[PDB]
Amino acid sequence: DVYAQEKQDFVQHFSQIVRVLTEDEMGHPEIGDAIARLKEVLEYNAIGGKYNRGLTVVVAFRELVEPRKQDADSLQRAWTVGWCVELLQAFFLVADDIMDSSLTRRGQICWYQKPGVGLDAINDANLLEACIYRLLKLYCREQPYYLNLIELFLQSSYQTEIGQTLDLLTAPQGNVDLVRFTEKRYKSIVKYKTAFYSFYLPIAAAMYMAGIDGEKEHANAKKILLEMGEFFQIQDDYLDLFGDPSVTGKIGTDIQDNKCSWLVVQCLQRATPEQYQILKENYGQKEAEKVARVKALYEELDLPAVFLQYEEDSYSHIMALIEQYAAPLPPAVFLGLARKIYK
Amino acid sequence: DVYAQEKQDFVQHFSQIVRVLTEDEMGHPEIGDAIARLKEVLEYNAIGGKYNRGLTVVVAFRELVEPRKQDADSLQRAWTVGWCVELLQAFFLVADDIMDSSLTRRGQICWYQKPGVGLDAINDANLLEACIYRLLKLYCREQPYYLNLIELFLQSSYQTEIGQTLDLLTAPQGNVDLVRFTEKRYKSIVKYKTAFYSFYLPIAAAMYMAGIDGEKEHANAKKILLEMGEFFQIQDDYLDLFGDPSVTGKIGTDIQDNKCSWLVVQCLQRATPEQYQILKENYGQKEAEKVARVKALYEELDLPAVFLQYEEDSYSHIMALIEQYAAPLPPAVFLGLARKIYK
Ligand SMILES: O=P(O)(O)C(O)(Cn1ccnc1)P(=O)(O)O
Ligand SMILES: O=P(O)(O)C(O)(Cn1ccnc1)P(=O)(O)O
Ligand SMILES: [Zn+2]
Ligand SMILES: [Zn+2]
Ligand SMILES: [Zn+2]
Ligand SMILES: [Zn+2]
Ligand SMILES: [Zn+2]
Ligand SMILES: [Zn+2]
Repeated sequence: DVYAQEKQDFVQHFSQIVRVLTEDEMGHPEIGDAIARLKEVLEYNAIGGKYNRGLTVVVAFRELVEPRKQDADSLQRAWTVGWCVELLQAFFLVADDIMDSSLTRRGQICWYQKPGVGLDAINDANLLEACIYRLLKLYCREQPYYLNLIELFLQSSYQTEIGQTLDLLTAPQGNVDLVRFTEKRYKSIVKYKTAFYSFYLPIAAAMYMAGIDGEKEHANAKKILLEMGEFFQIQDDYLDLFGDPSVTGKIGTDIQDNKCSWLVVQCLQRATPEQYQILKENYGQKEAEKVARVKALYEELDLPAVFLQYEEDSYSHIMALIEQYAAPLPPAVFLGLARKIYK
Repeated sequence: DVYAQEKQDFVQHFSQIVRVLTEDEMGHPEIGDAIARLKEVLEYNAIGGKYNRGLTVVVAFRELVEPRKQDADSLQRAWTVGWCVELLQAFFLVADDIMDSSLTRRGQICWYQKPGVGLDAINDANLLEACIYRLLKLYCREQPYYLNLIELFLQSSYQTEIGQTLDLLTAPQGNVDLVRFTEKRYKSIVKYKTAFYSFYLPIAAAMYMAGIDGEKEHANAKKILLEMGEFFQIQDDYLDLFGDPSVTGKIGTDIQDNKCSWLVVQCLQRATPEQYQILKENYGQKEAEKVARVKALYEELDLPAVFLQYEEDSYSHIMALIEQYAAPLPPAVFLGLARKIYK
């Protein structure tokens, strides 16, 4: 709702983002071809998603900053920082798709799978990251929260990369051991690989723009946001297998990639010794028939019902956390976010 | 000389860099496996080179900062920033080796070619980059030049990535057109992909630590340093084919990769129509025999003599630039650097 009434404004300002990231180098004709490539990278990879993470920055900003302080300049900066969060995302996702050997994202073929792109997409990804800091300097350098934002974005990237490292270490290709796939290990992975950048980052950014820089306030917001992020990633794992491809926009690879998925973790907690063997002999392999066998095992253990039940309980737990930790922040800030990810 | 008498101190402090990048997360046991991987990545990729770029930060710092200001804390920060420059390098080189499909670097197999690593090396690279900003905050946050350094390192990364984009765009695999390989195009590529981070970055960092933040001083230093960087990359292209592998530490790939090399550019300027055809039909292809044919064409046009002559003239041109632009900085600063890269 508040998102949907912020969305189209947010999307419309992507053109100025691309304009300014392209004309920032007008005085340097010799890099024209690189700048054109950057434009193409932006348009293929930063556009086409739902922009929920970036919109969260905008929504939270309007709810945290007093209206008489929300001038045209301040709003412009708010949706610039929103787009920076979308760029960070794009940076990680382009690399993630290479490393997960994925095929599609946002209903199109992954950038690196495009003929002519391939592993050059690695440098494309790094450029998207650099754009974040080009925008922060262009729009926010003179602001009191400038350094806070730079550090928030750098820290969030480090955390996410630690998370990705845990994700990849725990999922060695060609090497199946289910013993690694524990609940404790799972929660650590998704905290770092998803929860920080998808949920803490956007709200924290808006907070700093609102002059809310207190360690206590950020720790309290973080209590709620990291838990939401844990649920969001469990939902991402569920949908990787049971989601509707025309809705998700991407083909799942967790089983083939031998991932420490929430699904496989719950399977391990429930499987008989016989079922364990079936999982062991079919998981982490590229063969369609072996993947289908894993999915059948999941459905036979009613993991879809287990997920639906977990989602209800997670929702309740998170609402409890909001009651406890939202103050002094407007509860609407966390509620709007909760509404976006729960049904 | 001044490098060699700074070197072993510099190298010895890598252990503290690795210590502090590993114990910075003592309070977070759950990421132990990621931190161990980071250590392994650091030790395989930041160690084993000559450290000239990092040593330049240290050397320049000692020459720019008054001795009575060079306390134990300030020196420690100087070789921390030196190591940050080495980490930036490692970040770019790990990715560069994937994208150039290289085999060896620093006398060992490329990180990504190691069994068990592969394209996970992409995330490894990003972690090395993040380490830069972790160190800057840990050691320099309270310093007046803190933000100047953060921005210098981010800007240098952006420039280098623009350069890499130009390098890759100009070298489409399977698509040979020699018409793209001009002198004008070449100079632009190496300015951005090498000159900024290898020569401006280190000196600029030391300058900012010395409180030298003037736009005029940096532009003058940059006049000298970008020209040195252009020569250094031409030398890198020369050695890719005519260098001694046990000295260079890496196998060349420029011809196979269809690169806009200084060699191919000079060849194009000199080749008869018949030789042009020979180049056209053998360049940018993986076949050893076709590569050998290109090398023979280069030697037949005495490109090695052309390089040796160019190196002498470049040296003289750069010394002229130092006479003109070094002041108010100690000329030794640029001379020591020139001495390292010329013979
Ligand atoms: O399941 P992943 O963690 O790989 C994913 O959720 C991406 N991601 C990467 C880091 N955090 C999330 P995606 O399913 O979009 O490919
Ligand atoms: O020749 P490249 O530019 O690929 C190289 O010099 C690396 N590099 C990358 C950007 N600047 C320099 P290397 O020969 O070390 O592989
Ligand atoms: Zn993925
Ligand atoms: Zn992934
Ligand atoms: Zn997923
Ligand atoms: Zn290379
Ligand atoms: Zn290269
Ligand atoms: Zn080279």
